[PDB]
Amino acid sequence: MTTDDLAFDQRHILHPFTSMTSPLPVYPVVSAEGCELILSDGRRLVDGMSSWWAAIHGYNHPQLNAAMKSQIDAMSHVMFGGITHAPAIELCRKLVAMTPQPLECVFLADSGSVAVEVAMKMALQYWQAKGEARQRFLTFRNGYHGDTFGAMSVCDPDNSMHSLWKGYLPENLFAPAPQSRMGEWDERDMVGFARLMAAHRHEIAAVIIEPIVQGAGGMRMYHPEWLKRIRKICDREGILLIADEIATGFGRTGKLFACEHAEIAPDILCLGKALTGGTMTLSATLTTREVAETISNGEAGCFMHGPTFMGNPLACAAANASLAILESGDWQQQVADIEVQLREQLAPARDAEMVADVRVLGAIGVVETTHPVNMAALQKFFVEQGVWIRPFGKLIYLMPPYIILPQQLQRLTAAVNRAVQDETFFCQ
Amino acid sequence: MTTDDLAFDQRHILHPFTSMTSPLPVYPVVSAEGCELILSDGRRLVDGMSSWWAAIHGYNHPQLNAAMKSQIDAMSHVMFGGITHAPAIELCRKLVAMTPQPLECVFLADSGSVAVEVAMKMALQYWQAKGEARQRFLTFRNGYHGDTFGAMSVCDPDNSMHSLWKGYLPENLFAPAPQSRMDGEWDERDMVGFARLMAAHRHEIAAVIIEPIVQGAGGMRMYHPEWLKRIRKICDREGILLIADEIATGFGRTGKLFACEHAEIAPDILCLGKALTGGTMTLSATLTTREVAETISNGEAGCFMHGPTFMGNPLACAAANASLAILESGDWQQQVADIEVQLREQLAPARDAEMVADVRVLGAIGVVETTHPVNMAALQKFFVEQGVWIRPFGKLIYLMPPYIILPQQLQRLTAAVNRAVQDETFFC
Ligand code: NA
Ligand code: NA
Repeated sequence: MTTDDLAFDQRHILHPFTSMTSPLPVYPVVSAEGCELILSDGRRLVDGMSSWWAAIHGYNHPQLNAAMKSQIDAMSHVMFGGITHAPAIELCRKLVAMTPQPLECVFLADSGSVAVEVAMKMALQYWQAKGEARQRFLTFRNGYHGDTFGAMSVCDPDNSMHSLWKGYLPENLFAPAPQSRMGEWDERDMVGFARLMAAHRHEIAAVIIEPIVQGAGGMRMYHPEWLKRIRKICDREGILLIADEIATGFGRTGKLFACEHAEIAPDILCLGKALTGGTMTLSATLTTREVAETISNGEAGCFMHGPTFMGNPLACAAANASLAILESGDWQQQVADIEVQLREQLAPARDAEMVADVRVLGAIGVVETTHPVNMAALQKFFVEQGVWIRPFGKLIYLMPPYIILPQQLQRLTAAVNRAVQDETFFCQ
Repeated sequence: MTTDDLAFDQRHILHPFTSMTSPLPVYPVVSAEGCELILSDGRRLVDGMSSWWAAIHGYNHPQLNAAMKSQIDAMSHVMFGGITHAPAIELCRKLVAMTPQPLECVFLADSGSVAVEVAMKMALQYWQAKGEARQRFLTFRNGYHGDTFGAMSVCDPDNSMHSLWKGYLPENLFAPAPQSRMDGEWDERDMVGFARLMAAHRHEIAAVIIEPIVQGAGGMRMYHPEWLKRIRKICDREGILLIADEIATGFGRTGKLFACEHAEIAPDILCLGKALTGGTMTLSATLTTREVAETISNGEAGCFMHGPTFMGNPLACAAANASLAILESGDWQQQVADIEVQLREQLAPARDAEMVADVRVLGAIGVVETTHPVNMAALQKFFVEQGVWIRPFGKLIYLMPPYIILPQQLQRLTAAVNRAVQDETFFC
């Protein structure tokens, strides 16, 4: 990559949630291997982010690579309308088997946001078929479910800046963010959620939440008793429960799916990110026979959705290989050890002036700061320390690949602790 | 693939817009090469569909394969937050250069529907930044723009069954479907409906969104280019943004590189997908102007508020680059022109068949509209038996073959279509 390549990127290529008028520096990556990213200048960075949850097995994984190349040799893509193929069948077999018993019907899609849209549409079509006027969703404040319009309608109105779209987005119900920490249960935490359910139980199509960990909305970690109760309340009212595990799925919190922390099963489950081992985009929405059949027996005679690249053989083959790595069970002890090391190594941030809170769960470590980070200065600092850590707002957090070496994880935690010692890298 | 595999697929795997209770047969594909799909059982089928537009270069293309394998060796994926890479830069360079001059800022995404959502959000954020209360979209009937909530809100209300979501979807403006034909003559009576809507709703319209020249999923309609000229001028005069959805028409399918070229106009926002990667895997792009991109970044949010996890996916970008490189030869023009002449000549006899209502051809798109709905299971079996993969829908039996299709292969397709419509056997 030439300097001119970088200049073109700056003036012509949009990046996630960042200004085109006041763009901040981006770092050119040429390749990646193991748990490291390699910059154009040759510098190697220990990846602390897993490219946002997904790369649970790191980069250039020989098994993932071989499975992808082998599927390319057969066919990278063929349409799924009137056609099926081995990669999709193998993936759906695994997904059905590894999730709770009732979840046995799979709708594959391309991205997390679309998977949520699918889940929401399932809930709406389900009630339409039953002849019930139910079009509201009940969710938690500080939640995040994606950027398409349906998903946006259940995201935190504040974090997701709903004022920008006031009048376009449907108005859903937002219960207070769960207070009880992943800590002791306080029954008073339920008063808000209960109030909403009482006033709106008749019109709620589904409850949608991120189980245990609220990611993009604040990297919050709450008590599993919340899920147990929500499941009981939904059962009681006949309301569908949608669990968005696009971030928590596939071992990240210490259990295969975060719903396990409460031994609960949702009616609808959304999966993405780590599904393919972070090699390429793919998502899945699973639901029950009751939901799937009810929908097909309604007026449309089917579930009204079908993306062009649905069931993409290549992505399915990548996901199959990624799931096969997890089948060994090694991730269990890898995450447990990462959790101990995160707890042990981030503890000192509790003595730092710029820190508001420290919390760890599984292979997730979060240092919340008192002031917003200076994105440009702090990103450069991390790069200079030989690590790739991507902060945002008042959060400096780590979600490393499960295969990360202890000395690599240590470089990450040391960098985090050094960043929070004084006001140098803060505000802007 | 065993019969047990096929049973599992039927019981547990949803497919595009089809029942989970009364599913029709799906054919197992094991591989694909050139212009052929290879069924598990060994039968080879000439592909007439390009897996829904996308596979313009066919299957197992050497250049696409090589580019994909090479990228896997470097990195299949890395996050785009704070990072850039060669595949993304090379792809965006190509997209900026090949599209009209004003289109110089690129937002990469995962799927066509997401690209449309991005375009819609760009329009909404644009006006919000300018302090204008514009939230409505003006579109045309028989339009199709994707399956997510925003996209659905601009799809034809009859075809997409908007009654399922009445009360959830925002209510947009729908001008009559364009009547003047691409083969035929311009009738100024065509404009009254659109003019009436614009005059009455000008001040609240954020953007006009249309599929240029060909309305795909909404009826495989082919309308006169004067429409686009007129719309562009009206938008220019009223200060309204024009979104061209070229997710199906892009990259040469209608005889020109982009269908907008037929009217020699450029939109403010351009959506691309399907054939972008040569139909190897999912990827999309939304291009806009500097005026739009900068205005949004100068507003409240300080940026365009979108950023999918797999944004800029290196692997998909490498595939798209290889696909565009093939198109750079200019060869597609002659290929598409030849396909067009053969389609016109060989579908012509179908105009005399009792079961045919209309025959229309444009570029590498050949359509035979019938008087009655086709019998999906029976007609699909017929086509497979003739050694062709043609996927009909409703009253439409259409062809959109890979540009590399041989004349003999194309003849098998047209022969099969003509035979399918000579009597009512495969109808109702
Ligand atoms: Na299951
Ligand atoms: Na351009």
